[PDB]
Amino acid sequence: GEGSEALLEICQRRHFLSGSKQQLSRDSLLSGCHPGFGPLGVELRKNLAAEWWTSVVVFREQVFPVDALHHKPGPLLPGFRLVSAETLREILQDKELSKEQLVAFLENVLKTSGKLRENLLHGALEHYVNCLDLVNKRLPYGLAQIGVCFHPVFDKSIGEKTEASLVWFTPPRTSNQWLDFWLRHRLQWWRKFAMSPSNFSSSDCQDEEGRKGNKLYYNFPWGKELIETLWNLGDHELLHMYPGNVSKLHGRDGRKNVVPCVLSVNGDLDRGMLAYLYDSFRKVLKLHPCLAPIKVALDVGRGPTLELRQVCQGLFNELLENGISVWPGYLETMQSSLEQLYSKYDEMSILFTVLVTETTLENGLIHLRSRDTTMKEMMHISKLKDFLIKYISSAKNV
Amino acid sequence: GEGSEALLEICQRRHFLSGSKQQLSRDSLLSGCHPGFGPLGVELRKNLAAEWWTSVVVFREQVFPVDALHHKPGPLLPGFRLVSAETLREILQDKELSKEQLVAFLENVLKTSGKLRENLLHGALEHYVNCLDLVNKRLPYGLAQIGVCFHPVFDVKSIGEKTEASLVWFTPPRTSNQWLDFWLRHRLQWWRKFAMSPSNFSSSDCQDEEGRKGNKLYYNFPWGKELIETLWNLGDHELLHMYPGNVSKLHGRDGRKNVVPCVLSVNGDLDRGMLAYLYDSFQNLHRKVLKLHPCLAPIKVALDVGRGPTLELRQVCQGLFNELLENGISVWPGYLETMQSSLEQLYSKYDEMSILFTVLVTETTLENGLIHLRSRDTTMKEMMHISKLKDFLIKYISSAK
Amino acid sequence: GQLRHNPLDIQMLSRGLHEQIFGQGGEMPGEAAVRRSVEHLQKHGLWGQPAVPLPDVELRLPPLYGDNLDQHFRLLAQKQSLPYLEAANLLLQAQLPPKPPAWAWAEGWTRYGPEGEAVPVAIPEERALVFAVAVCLAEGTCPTLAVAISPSAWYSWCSQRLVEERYSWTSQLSPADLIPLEVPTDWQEQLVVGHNVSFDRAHIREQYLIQGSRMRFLDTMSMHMAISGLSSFQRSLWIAAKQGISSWDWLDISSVNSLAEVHRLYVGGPPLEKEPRELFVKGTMKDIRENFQDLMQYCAQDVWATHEVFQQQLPLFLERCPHPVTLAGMLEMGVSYLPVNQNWERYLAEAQGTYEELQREMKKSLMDLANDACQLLSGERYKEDPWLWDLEWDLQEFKQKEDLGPCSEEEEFQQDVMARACLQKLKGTTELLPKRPQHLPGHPGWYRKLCPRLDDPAWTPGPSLLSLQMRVTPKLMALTWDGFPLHYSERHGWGYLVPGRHHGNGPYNDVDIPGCWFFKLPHKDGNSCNVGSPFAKDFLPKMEDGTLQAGSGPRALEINKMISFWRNAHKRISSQMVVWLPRSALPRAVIRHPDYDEEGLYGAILPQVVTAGTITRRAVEPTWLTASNARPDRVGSELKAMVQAPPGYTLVGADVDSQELWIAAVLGDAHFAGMHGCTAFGWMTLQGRKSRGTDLHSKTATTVGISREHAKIFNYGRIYGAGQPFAERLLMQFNHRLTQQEAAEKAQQMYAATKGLWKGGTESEMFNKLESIATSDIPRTPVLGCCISRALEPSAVQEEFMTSRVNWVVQSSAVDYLHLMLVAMKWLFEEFAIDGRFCISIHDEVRYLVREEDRYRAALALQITNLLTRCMFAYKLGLNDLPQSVAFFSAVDIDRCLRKEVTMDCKTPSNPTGMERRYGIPQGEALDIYQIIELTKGSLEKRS
DNA sequence: GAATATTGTACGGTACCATAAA
DNA sequence: TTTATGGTACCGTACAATAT
Ligand SMILES: Cc1cn([C@H]2CC[C@@H](COP(=O)(O)OP(=O)(O)OP(=O)(O)O)O2)c(=O)[nH]c1=O
Ligand SMILES: [Mg+2]
Repeated sequence: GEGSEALLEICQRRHFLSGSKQQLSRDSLLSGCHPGFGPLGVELRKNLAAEWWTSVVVFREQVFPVDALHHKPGPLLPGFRLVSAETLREILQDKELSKEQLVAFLENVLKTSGKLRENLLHGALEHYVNCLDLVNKRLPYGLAQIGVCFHPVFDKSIGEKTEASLVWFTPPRTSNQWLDFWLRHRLQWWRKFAMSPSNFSSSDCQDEEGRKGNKLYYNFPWGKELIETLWNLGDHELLHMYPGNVSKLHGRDGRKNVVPCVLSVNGDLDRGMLAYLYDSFRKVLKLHPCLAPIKVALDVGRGPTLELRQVCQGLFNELLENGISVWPGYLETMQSSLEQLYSKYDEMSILFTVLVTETTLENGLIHLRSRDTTMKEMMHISKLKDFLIKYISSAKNV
Repeated sequence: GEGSEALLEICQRRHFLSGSKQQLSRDSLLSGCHPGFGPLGVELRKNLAAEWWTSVVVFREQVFPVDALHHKPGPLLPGFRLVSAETLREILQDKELSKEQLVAFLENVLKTSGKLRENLLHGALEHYVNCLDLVNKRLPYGLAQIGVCFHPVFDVKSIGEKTEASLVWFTPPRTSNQWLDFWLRHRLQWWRKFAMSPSNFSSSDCQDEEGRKGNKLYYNFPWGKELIETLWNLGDHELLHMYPGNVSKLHGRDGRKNVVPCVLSVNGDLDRGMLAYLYDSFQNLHRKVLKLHPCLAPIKVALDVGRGPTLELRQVCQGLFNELLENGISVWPGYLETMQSSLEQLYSKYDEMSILFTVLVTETTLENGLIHLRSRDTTMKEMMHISKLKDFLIKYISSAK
Repeated sequence: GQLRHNPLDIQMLSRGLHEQIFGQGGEMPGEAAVRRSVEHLQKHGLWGQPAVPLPDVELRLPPLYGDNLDQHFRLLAQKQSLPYLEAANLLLQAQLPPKPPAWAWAEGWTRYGPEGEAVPVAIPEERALVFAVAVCLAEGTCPTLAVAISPSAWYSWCSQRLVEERYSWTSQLSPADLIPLEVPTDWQEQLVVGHNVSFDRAHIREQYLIQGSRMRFLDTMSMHMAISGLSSFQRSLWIAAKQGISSWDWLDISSVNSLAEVHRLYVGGPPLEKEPRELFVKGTMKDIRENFQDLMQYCAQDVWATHEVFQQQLPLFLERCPHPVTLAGMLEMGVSYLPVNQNWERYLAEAQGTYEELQREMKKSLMDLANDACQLLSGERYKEDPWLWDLEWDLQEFKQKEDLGPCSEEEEFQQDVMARACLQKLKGTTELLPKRPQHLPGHPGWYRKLCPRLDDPAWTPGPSLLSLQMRVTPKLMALTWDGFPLHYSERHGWGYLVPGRHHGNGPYNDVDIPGCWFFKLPHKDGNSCNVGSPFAKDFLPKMEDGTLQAGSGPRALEINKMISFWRNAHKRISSQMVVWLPRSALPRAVIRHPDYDEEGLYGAILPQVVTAGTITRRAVEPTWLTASNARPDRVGSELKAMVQAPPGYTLVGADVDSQELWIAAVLGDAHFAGMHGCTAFGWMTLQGRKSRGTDLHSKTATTVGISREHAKIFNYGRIYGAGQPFAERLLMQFNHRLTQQEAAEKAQQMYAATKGLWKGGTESEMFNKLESIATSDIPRTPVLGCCISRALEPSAVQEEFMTSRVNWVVQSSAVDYLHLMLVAMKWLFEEFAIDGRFCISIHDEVRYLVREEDRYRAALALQITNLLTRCMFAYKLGLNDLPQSVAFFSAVDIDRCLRKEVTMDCKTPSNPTGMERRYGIPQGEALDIYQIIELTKGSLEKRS
């Protein structure tokens, strides 16, 4: 479930998800076959990606972004195939279609086939030499990327997921230490924004070859679904991708040259967004201030329409210039009771609701309501921007 | 072509582009077949996308983001196609391969495939009803999205993907031309804002096959003009086709009347825009400096060290680095470089990397607190106290914006 | 038939029109006069030329009062101006109670009794008042204080924004925010007097309605300019003399327009106080709150001074201007009304937005040159630069008073804290250096001045203070004139240096530049003037031919021209007082009209017009009378196109065709032989046609080879006195295809025929008549008989300032023409019940706001008004007939906007698409007399 | 001997105020 | 305590740009 059904209904109604209830099942959401995300979901994903980038890329002096193509054009691939429809139409233009010509066309289509990427590891490993030259051969260093990966789905359907990947190049001796450090850092990052950090857990696992690895789960109401995995892949993939001389693969740590180990950290941002939505859920979605899509809601009371609209427009422009998301609720021609507006904004994870009346024109006091406390508080309109920005900054710091 | 070759060499060397010179031709860059972008190119693209989002989505009260899938599942389609190799192998298992069977298989393959998106218009139009309900049926309103689109490339065959920023505007029929002109002016102003030579950005008028009005925005590259943004007045044909049957759900309320809105499509290419800005930055005062706009420069501040106590200099540099990071300023960690180079070489390297300011910390900073500040545009040193450097940098960026 | 001709084969009016206007019978011209006219025309070889007879116009004019045109106009003017003259007499001859001991502090009007008691009142109930308002410029355009005078008692009004305090007030003006100085419907109509009375009028609640005025304003500035006015040169000399070529006797009978100076000149006594605080100009609302009594006392003092000046000036103005038509026209010229809509707000934003975008583009080009120029400091390389070797390159010193391993959770925290603490230690060393920070030490001195201060709230990174007018801009761009670098001299302006120490404006040896001579850039005003900036409109042709070269040359000059007008006018265009009428105040007709927009904004602008702000008694308005109509390359040039009539209304108006030319021609004809076309100039002027395209302006333009406006400038300069070098300079400026020799020859050929040795010349009679009128003891207008200002009479000025006095006759005749037009149009509107209103008058251009139904009737009334004015001029000069070619308007414009032509779409950089595309404004119509007669059947009645 | 009127902007000089120097 | 010195507000002058 009842809670899951209510949460999905609220998300669809409040423009978090999209589509009808038929395609909004748990399996469709988890497999990446959902029709899409609403604007609030897009904003939440952008906030989560910004937080991940700040906590992984910005604050690290040896982590750099990497750009990887969605398709990998490669012939003679060992072991879905992208085929241009223009070539098919051109072939269908010729009505002969002999046996030999069609067999040759099928062979050419097969081995020239551009695979859709299933992970960002290959593209990051493709930039090993150039990015190593960027850091002037000073191990350790890493490459981070946020993008969309394609996964086949059985039942045929296509499932795409947004993943944030960090590929860490480390000397062999400190590989386990760096793996533990990254595990702790990622677990702390996931627990930071959660109201119930205990639902985020970690586990130890080993691959088929025996390589050490770790997995991070989230405790959904129906069970635990993996959200991030770490692997100690060694140097097998790097050596395979660069056959021949190993001098170019040498990394300098201290005063010695060695082929670095490969550490892969892959996390799913869509499932993380879903987990945070479940954590947030009186029907109020108590999202973290650093992740809430819309923070401030502006409304009007009763009185001179023109002056109230002008004051609301000025405050809206000031808040936009100060980098605060505001819901333009003062343009609503229809009038609704304050209880309904408060319920709607609580369902939309609105941090504060601000209404402007004739008293604001008289002295300059506006009614401020907090989502967590549900208590009104008169405040002067001059320092509202400072209060909001310091609220967000202090919430981020703690 | 010497200037183009020098610019491409600088971009590849300074980690703007990637790959060898063989795949760094103009055709490969324009067609989307380039191997990729360096970290500086990624940062520049992120800055450009942030500027576009702020100037298009943030400041507008009736524009909302939209999420569109890269692949469109096809339950039959008129006319790249994703074909499973397992089915092809199963078909090749049977060596008969008669004419009728192969024709039927080709028809089935054409009917059932997940097409890669070539534009964001279809996905935005797919969210018409829900987003119209979001604005409570108050025309006009629009949907904006930044994403990657796939384009076939001819020359056996290659795949070209481009990053495009698209705005789909729903307007009443009477004000369609007025909104088109307003959006044309706004986009042209936005493109000219960050350019050192705004005259290279131009606009033109065009009409479609059916006669629908439209506009195109070009950039004057050294070899000619390449389109970077197009606007179209598509009417309501696509919207009616996508939603056959009753038109009550398609009615939009403007003033006190209900009408089916017109569709305005604004599509711009962020990759070609980044390339155009890079060309704009690179123009007896010979000097190789990429004068990028402060709001688009990938890295803004460079930190270096002089001679003296290594530990204290490193600690001060680390503190300043942490403060600048907390204040949202990109800094190049140049003080971790074990090798020592002359200040001229570092200045040339930072100028080639579009570094706004270079800061070096010496023993004089430990004594009193004065750091050497050099400006990219002026190339003049200026002593400044380390306490107000953050305020100076943030006010510089804000006032430039 | 209806056709008639004069003894000089010039077509006259129709039989019916002449019979109704000039009556029947008269003194026939003498045969000797006809022979003299024929001989004069034959001497110049301009006789016997056939003329196509213009079609006759037959219409029944409305009944004419009196027995003559003079009697008719005098009766109309007396009927119009009787009640206002009565109110003026009541105000002049009345008692005046002393000022109340203490001013009341309450919202609204209050009446001060004889004992000083204050009683609240809704509105004043007095016919005549002297008014003065107070405006706080730091709060907006809303009025603050106002005190009124009256024979009965004083009156005071306090703004609601001054008594009650609120956080935010309405930024959009409303009728409820102004002063209620009208009585809603024994006596009728009101008179309000004041110094610069338009400013007080603009703050009146009932003056922004579209219905009507029913109130006339009399300005003491206008009467002062009429009586004892001064010209610009005269005012400058007066100010210089007061602070510290002969005949200075005019100093004691003249003063500047300031109220204190006027009071000293006319009334005298103790000088008026000034309140050096200047709270209203520079102050806050609380300052007015605390200093209320002093401000009220100063306002009362100003009102008292204005009242004394008015009661001292009215008899003098009546004596010097005895014609009631002058007073009626002055009263009717102060009710200007400019309707605007919501498009006015959008125009200001678009014009300002376009200005900012273009200004930023030009600045970026100069910043890059400035930024790159700083690299020449190293190695002393600026010495060898031919453009930057004479700047401030000094610098100011800064004054002063391994392996690896992941980190532990606790160890990582400690490192950040230790690094943070170490950085804060250096922040504590701020107790050094000068307290006021230096402005960019170590940078070159010239670059220092171009950067705004760090503490300046308008700070912009880089040299953001650069402009084309700055003396460093040409040096940065390395501008070269004919391949020579530009150099600036204090004593000679901009020039260029010729290496080798060439024919040109020089050389001047006062500039000691070793190894190079100094020449001077040519200027449009001659070799006696200095070029203040090469970035001028004169040098744009000099860049097309390569004479002037940069190092974005033409772009810099082209973009300067686009924003030249908006740079000098954006402050007063954007600060216009606009009051938006609410739905209730709008007429019922507009609401029901289909074009009415519920979501739109309808308002009006009342121009601040001084009716007589010129020695020639011309109206002056800082913004509208000097506002561009529309141009394809000027930002904001569509200012007049935004005066849009409300739905159900349209603007009907026309422009006088060759006003000065016809006035001078008819003066010469009346002085010569008393017949039309006697003078050669008059004969040429009469036969000029505008629809055909062969008029004096057009003929001069065709002969010289310039545009029609340039022809107007040339003709008006020649008439008012301009030398042959001036003519050749004007020709070269307006035509680049003629050299100096050819231009001089053309100017000499043009000037040989005219003027002459005055007898024997083409235009000798008009010059002689103007000299005779100007040199008379008391010069008066030939038509209305209005005396010249006492500061320009021959007794007080002798044989000085002759050109201004000569021009005064023609310009005051034109002003009298405008007065006659206004009074006749008002009479026609009142007689036949035409729902119209006077919109605005621009010298010879008159516009009216009429409903959608009475447009053609208003056009016919305007044509009849023009005919009557021309006939009255002819009768006053002594000629009892009027030529047909100068009888009616060339065209009458019916349009929803103010524009020179009803066809132009007003394409500007700010408005590229056009008026019709932007605001749905269709093109207008330009009807002629025949079309109006066909449409309205030649009658002004509503039934017909 | 062009004539009325309106306005802005850049540049240099003057004098008061707050500071720092002796 | 007494005495240079830069910053800043104000004003006069020259040149240029609008309308009829
Ligand atoms: C331009 C200019 C004009 N004047 C005065 C003298 C007359 C009035 C009005 O005549 P106008 O300019 O409208 O032109 P106008 O002759 O009336 O042309 P139209 O008949 O209106 O076409 O302007 C002047 O003294 N010096 C000048 O340089
Ligand atoms: Mg005229």
